[PDB]
Amino acid sequence: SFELLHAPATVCGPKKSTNLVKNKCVNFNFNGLTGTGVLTKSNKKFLPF
Amino acid sequence: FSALEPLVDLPIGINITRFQTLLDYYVG
Repeated sequence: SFELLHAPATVCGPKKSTNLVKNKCVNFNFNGLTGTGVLTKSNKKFLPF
Repeated sequence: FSALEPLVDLPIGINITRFQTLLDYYVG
């Protein structure tokens, strides 16, 4: 017996991967954010959050 | 100035319309 109340589908299920690439034009999905472009390593300092 | 970094997100669904502490206690 499933159900979809007001709040989310939490229980939900598994999302998978693929491979990085880097230095090549690649279509793009990164945990939700989609795009297209060369993805080289950076030099930024994102806060751990 | 000191900003407040996130610490959780409890994905509950209760409707809160009151509150209280359980024992200095400044509240805004």
